[PDB]
Amino acid sequence: SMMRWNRERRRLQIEDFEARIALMPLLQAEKDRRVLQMLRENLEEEAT
Amino acid sequence: MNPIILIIILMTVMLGTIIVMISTHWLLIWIGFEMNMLAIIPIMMKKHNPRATEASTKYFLTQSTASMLLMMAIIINLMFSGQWTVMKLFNPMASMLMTMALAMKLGMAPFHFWVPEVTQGIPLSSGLILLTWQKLAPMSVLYQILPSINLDLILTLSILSITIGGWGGLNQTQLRKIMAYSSIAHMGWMTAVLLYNPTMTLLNLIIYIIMTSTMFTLFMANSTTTTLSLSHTWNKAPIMTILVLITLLSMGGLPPLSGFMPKWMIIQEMTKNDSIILPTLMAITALLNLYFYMRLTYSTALTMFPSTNNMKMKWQFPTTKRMTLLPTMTVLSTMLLPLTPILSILE
Amino acid sequence: MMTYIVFILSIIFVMGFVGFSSKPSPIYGGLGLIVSGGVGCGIVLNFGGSFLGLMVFLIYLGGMMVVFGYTTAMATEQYNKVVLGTFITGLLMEFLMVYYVLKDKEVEIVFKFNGMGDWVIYDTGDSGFFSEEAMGIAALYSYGTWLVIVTGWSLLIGVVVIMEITRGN
Amino acid sequence: MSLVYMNIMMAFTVSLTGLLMYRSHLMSSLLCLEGMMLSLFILATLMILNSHFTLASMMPIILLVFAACEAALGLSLLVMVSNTYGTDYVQNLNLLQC
Amino acid sequence: PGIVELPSLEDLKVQEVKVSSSVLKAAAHHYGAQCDKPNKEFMLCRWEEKDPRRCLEEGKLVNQCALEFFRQIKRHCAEPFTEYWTCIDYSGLQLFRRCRKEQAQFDKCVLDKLGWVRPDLGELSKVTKVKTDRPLPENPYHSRARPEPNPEVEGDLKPARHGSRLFFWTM
Amino acid sequence: MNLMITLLTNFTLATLLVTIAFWLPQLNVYSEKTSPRLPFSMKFFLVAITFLLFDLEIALLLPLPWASQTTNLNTMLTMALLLIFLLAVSLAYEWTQKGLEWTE
Amino acid sequence: VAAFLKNVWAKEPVLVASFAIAGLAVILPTLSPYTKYSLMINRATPYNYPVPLRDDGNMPDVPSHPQDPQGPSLEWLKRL
Amino acid sequence: MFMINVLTLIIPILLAVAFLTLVERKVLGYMQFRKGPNVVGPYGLLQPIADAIKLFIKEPLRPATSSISMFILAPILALTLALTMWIPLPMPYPLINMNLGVLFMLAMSSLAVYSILWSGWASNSKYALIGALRAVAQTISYEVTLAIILLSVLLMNGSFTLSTLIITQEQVWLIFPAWPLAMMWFISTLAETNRAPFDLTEGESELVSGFNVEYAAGPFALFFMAEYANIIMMNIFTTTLFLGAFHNPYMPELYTINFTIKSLLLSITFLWIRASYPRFRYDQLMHLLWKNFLPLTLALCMWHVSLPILLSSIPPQT
Ligand SMILES: CCCCCCCCCCCCCCCCCC(=O)OC[C@H](COP(=O)([O-])OC[C@H](O)COP(=O)([O-])OC[C@H](COC(=O)CCCCCCCCCCCCCCCCC)OC(=O)CCCCCCCCCCCCCCCCC)OC(=O)CCCCCCCCCCCCCCCCC
Ligand SMILES: CCCCCCCCCCCCCCCCCC(=O)OC[C@H](COP(=O)([O-])OCC[N+](C)(C)C)OC(=O)CCCCCCCCCCCCCCCCC
Ligand SMILES: CCCCCCCCCCCCCCCCCC(=O)OC[C@H](COP(=O)(O)OCCN)OC(=O)CCCCCCCCCCCCCCCCC
Ligand SMILES: CCCCCCCCCCCCCCCCCC(=O)OC[C@H](COP(=O)(O)OCCN)OC(=O)CCCCCCCCCCCCCCCCC
Ligand SMILES: CCCCCCCCCCCCCCCCCC(=O)OC[C@H](COP(=O)(O)OCCN)OC(=O)CCCCCCCCCCCCCCCCC
Ligand SMILES: CCCCCCCCCCCCCCCCCC(=O)OC[C@H](COP(=O)(O)OCCN)OC(=O)CCCCCCCCCCCCCCCCC
Repeated sequence: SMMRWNRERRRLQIEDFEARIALMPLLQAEKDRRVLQMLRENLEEEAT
Repeated sequence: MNPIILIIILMTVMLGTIIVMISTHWLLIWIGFEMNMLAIIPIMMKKHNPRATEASTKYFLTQSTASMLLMMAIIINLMFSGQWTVMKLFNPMASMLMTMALAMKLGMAPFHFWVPEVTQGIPLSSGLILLTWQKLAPMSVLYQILPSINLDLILTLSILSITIGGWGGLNQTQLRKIMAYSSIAHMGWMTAVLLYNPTMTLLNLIIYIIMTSTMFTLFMANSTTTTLSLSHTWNKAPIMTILVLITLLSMGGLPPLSGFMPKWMIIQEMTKNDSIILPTLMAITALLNLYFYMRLTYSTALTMFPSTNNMKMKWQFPTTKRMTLLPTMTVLSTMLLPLTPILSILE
Repeated sequence: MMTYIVFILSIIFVMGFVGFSSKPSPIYGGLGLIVSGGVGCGIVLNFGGSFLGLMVFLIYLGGMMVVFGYTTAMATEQYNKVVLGTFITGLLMEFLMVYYVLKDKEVEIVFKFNGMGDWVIYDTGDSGFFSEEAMGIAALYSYGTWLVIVTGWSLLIGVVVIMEITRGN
Repeated sequence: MSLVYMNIMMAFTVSLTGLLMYRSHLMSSLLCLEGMMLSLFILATLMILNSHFTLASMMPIILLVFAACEAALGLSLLVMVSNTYGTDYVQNLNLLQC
Repeated sequence: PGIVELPSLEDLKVQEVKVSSSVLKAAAHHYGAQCDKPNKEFMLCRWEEKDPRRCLEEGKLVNQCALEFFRQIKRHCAEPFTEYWTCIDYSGLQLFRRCRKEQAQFDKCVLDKLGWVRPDLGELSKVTKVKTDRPLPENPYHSRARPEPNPEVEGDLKPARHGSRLFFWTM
Repeated sequence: MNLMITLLTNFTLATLLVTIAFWLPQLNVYSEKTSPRLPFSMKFFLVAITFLLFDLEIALLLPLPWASQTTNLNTMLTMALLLIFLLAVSLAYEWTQKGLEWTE
Repeated sequence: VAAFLKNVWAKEPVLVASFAIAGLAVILPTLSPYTKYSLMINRATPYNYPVPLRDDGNMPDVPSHPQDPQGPSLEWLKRL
Repeated sequence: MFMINVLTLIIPILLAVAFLTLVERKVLGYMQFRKGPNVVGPYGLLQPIADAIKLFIKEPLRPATSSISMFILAPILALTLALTMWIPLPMPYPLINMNLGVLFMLAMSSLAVYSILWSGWASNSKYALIGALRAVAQTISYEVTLAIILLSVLLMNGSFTLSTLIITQEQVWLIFPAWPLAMMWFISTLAETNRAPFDLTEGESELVSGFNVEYAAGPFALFFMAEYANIIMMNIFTTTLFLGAFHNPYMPELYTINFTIKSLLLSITFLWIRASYPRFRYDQLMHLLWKNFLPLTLALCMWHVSLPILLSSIPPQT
């Protein structure tokens, strides 16, 4: 029973990780624009 | 002790030393020192009397403090270098702490205050292991970290070790304390030449281990722990007085013997680097070592002290001790000065 | 105040070390080292070392300091000036260091030290569906093969050594 | 550098100067030795977590295991000293002056 | 040292995908099936340039293709998708395994009205190849010139001239 | 944060219970009552040290449920069985050399 | 060996079950046909990102899309 | 709102500890062919209240203590650890959902021996200290098999997360793949809480529980209610660990009813073990640990390491 169910849990883990992988380009694009937004804000307030 | 357990524990001592000698990671260096101390503690408590428990406790406290200062030096190295390679240290504070930790592990002065107590508290075989084999791993680490060793620190430790190991042995009548203060003076000689030429450091360490192994093996084969018990050796085995004579004359640094080889090569490599005052003061300070060596030769070989009557019974029995490599070590400790350019094999 | 939480726990850590290191008795010294181990565990937990902090509680405080209090109970007897004086000495040295590195945002005892909260030096990214600390500890079995060999050999030898030196013969 | 490293190193030096200045008890000496180990543990852990140096996450565990086995060795030495002299006092360990 | 060069706040303006994480996780398999090419252009540019300032146009193309994806869902299958991400959204771990009938309805309506096929177990973790027009970064670490090495040893090994030359030892 | 709030609440409730249980029975004024080294065992210390060393071996064993996820499974299984075997060998040496005696 | 085994099973059955369970745990994964699949499943679990390749022109085995035929497959894991 | 949740954890813990004394005295009554309390309340329901009010107005006994500070801190630590063992328990949702709840509970239970040790220090009698050291050696002995059985079971779980252990047991109770671990777990948790047949402090085989001995001891109610919080907690932890119930994520009350019924049956099983057997001698439970449980625990630990590898049933990390 634990054999069948842990194999099912591994297949479900792979499905979760593929959802994460399919979302990682969008999250990486948003993260890049996020950090460049915050650095540009810090740069302008450092200039003033 | 079980002989199986004895062999496994000595292999673990040797294993900790080898792990220090081969590993490229600082954690494994620290692991090797931990394994070495953890395995040598039963060798010191082989006979189970309060002097061995006191000696093992003092040895534990000193080597534990040095191991923790070693790990602090390693941690400051991981701060200021982000890595773990056993090479030069990337901070003078880590270099100072590691040089202090290795000075405590070697028992160099002014961290020398455990070596005669611990050497007196333990048997002659465990004292042999402590004064020969336990010098190998910290000198290997000092051999590897020498691009970052502070010169003034290591030479202060060196000359202070030579001077205190000279004056310490002049007051002694116990043989193990004489060998321990001899150890302190010779470790000063080894670390004085380290930043100049560490091949001569390895030469001094090898000649020292040969001569100290010869003296501890003669002291085991005669079962003598004091000066005055060594004085009865002429009436028991007169060849042993000859061998301790030539080995003590060797360890004093007299030519044509091989104990002159290391100090002559050390003076030879320190004058090249424009240091004249320091090898001259080191050479003059080693005359104290020669003085208490000649005291022991006077008490053993050159005169005949009074014996007792019960020695006549011991005339009727041979030595059934395994005097292992004693003729080989006696020949190598005395007649090796014509083979002085053999030192290049340690380059 | 709350951005300085690791710093405040580290001040409690140094105060606990001045507490037990001034050595009132091995019982109260054990208590001070227990409280110090707990707050230093909290310091480790506030960087994301959850497994390593639970290793502090489970192994350090859980086994080793329990064995220290156990052995103290077999070696001390149940029923000063120097302890309290050295306590307030270390406390004043620590608070003068706190006051300098807070009013100046800079100090140099042996190294130069920042005076801001140590939140500043963190990473701004994620680790995905794992802990990096957990995976690095999990690699003791696939990458730390030699490390496991020497650690297990030292522990087996340690069992042998304790049975030798406590035997008395 | 960072502010917490000052306190962890100062904790190491406080437990050092505690360990380097004995009062009476060998147990308090061993407590100072393991406080030195505790400060080393925290300092190594903060470096390794701060650096995201993944493989050295197993380093403080190996430090903890080796030094707690060392502590067990020291407690057994203290136990043999206490069975010899009745107490664990470091002024009873003075036979090796002569 | 030099001044860091940052893009202006006008260059960081894009129409964001202002949905929740359960909305994304519910749509993630069809998003990985359909929005493949700008996403992999962006991740190739992101692992090759090693700089998020050289990847802003590919980030905008990702952020635009994702919006086209959700608009194309919204025109055909808004209600099965809404029921499905609500069921995904209830769970604290956001389990796929608690939501198989709403997934079946969403996949049925998506396959019928849009022709999209959900990826199988193993496909969205494949390593794919990307055809780009941007050049390969020739020095992405901005490394300077390496130091010239020490000379190697060369030649035949002759005996030592007059031996060891240690003070009087003639060999 | 919520963990710290919960720890403070548990510590506060415990200290409140202890303070009540010491000061509430001091309300009733009672009749003031006016009438009127330990032996060492080696086995007690040895069971504690045996605990400490096997607990360090357990500290080595604790990352196993994360260690099974590796791609180097043959090395991982070898070192896992090797640590449990060294724990068993420590137990066997503790057995056969009379270490587990009279606290067996 | 049959007298010793029955004798140790009569006197110390806890140790016999101990050594039997330990010996099965040692020699059994080298004899099991599913020990291959443990390695196969652990190397197929996608923790990191599948960082794509620059299409130079000659990579016939690498797919261009996740749903393409070529590439590594997990049909053995769906079926087993 | 969170403090409401903390209080609705910790106050029903104290009420359940109060009525566990009633359930103990009743169930031990009927097993001993008599009744338990039925006079003080209707069916005995006022017996915990009357007994608590009696214990809180009773005089501090006779003597004084060796150390005031540890005499205060040992019940504080005992009650604090007994209350913090409940916060990661997934029933179906833990109060503090942490990734390492198992290791948290193992560490906080390892910290519980300091209360016994400090109450042995704080007593003036040198014989009560010996009894405390025997109890500390017992508890640290059985913590070894707690740790290794817990590790062997978590090799089928995938993580130290307690909430994942509900997901692990969705197809079968985990007592089916691990019943020898489950029975050695149950007996080792029995020997953890100083519970009969392992209660050597509260019984004989004890150098100090011997009628008209010295030793100022703490207020008995605090250590007693810490001990019963630990008993209910270790039975709930065994229920989560081996007999995990059905969880509908839309109806959490089904899981709460189911784990509550199983935890009550398992605590009554503690009550039914203490009313069925004589006590171990001290070296007999040292024998039971070191020569009986620990070899099987190491063998089954090797088995549960190598078994998901040979069956291709390695659980996921997440
Ligand atoms: C067809 C295939 C076969 C063809 C075969 C052709 C040959 C046929 C003959 C075969 C036998 C050859 C034997 C060796 C050749 C002669 C080597 C020689 O004399 O070198 C002169 C060597 C340098 O003089 P040279 O005029 O420049 O060279 C003449 C040749 O061209 C020397 O030639 P080189 O330039 O090549 O010399 C190389 C170099 C040249 O030397 C140097 O570059 C200068 C450094 C020499 C060492 C300085 C060390 C200073 C500190 C130690 C002081 C030791 C004090 C003396 C001993 C005290 C008691 C042990 O020598 C060394 O590095 C070796 C070190 C010294 C060992 C000499 C050989 C001894 C073998 C027999 C040992 C028996 C025990 C003797 C006493 C032990 C000590 C020698 O002088 C010395 O070393 C002074 C001492 C005398 C050496 C021993 C004489 C050999 C015969 C001894 C028989 C009597 C034994 C009495 C009983 C035992 C003692 C109580
Ligand atoms: C989680 C819910 C509850 C779980 C179940 C627990 C409920 C039942 C509780 C009953 C009351 C117990 C009260 C305390 C009892 C303490 C005493 C006691 O039992 O001591 C244990 C006794 C101790 O032994 P002993 O003292 O009885 O016997 C004498 C021992 N010598 C010889 C050393 C002197 O037995 C054990 O230690 C057994 C532990 C568990 C065994 C697990 C068996 C696994 C079998 C696997 C297969 C084996 C076949 C061979 C290999 C095949 C391979 C394919
Ligand atoms: C860069 C360097 C790298 C490394 C290079 C090599 C370094 C070598 C360092 C050698 C250190 C040797 C330390 C002593 C040996 C260790 C084991 C031991 O203790 O053996 C002695 C043994 C014990 O027997 P036991 O019964 O316990 O003793 C009481 C007496 N009945 O038996 C006895 O007590 C019997 C008495 C005789 C014992 C003689 C042992 C001599 C061993 C050393 C030989 C010389 C060293 C090798 C050659 C030089 C190498 C540089
Ligand atoms: C190969 C796989 C890996 C194996 C290593 C891993 C082992 C895991 C289990 C850990 C066990 C730890 C403790 C081991 C101690 C062994 C020594 C021992 O117990 O000897 C004493 C015992 C007699 O007991 P006694 O001393 O009298 O106890 C007091 C009560 N009478 O003496 C005996 O009872 C005899 C003990 C030896 C014979 C046991 C035979 C068991 C056979 C089972 C089937 C084969 C399994 C494969 C392994 C090979 C076994 C030969
Ligand atoms: C989560 C669930 C937790 C549950 C906890 C409680 C479990 C037990 C529940 C209660 C069971 C019934 C209790 C009945 C107690 C006795 C009541 C009574 O009538 O007592 C008689 C006594 C004297 O009355 P008298 O006026 O003399 O009558 C002579 C008649 N001619 O009259 C008196 O003494 C005065 C009246 C006293 C009434 C006491 C009632 C019980 C109080 C218990 C405290 C907790 C209350 C619940 C809190 C949690 C729920 C909100
Ligand atoms: C005698 C003195 C008085 C005695 C009575 C009172 C003290 C004893 C009882 C209290 C013991 C406290 C133990 C608290 C820490 C336990 C470990 C821990 O934090 O685990 C929970 C969790 C780890 O899980 P994870 O999910 O990985 O992390 C969250 C990230 N998602 O990690 C987290 O959630 C991290 C949360 C932030 C960090 C919390 C730090 C707590 C405060 C510092 C320590 C306080 C205790 C100090 C004293 C200990 C005992 C001497």
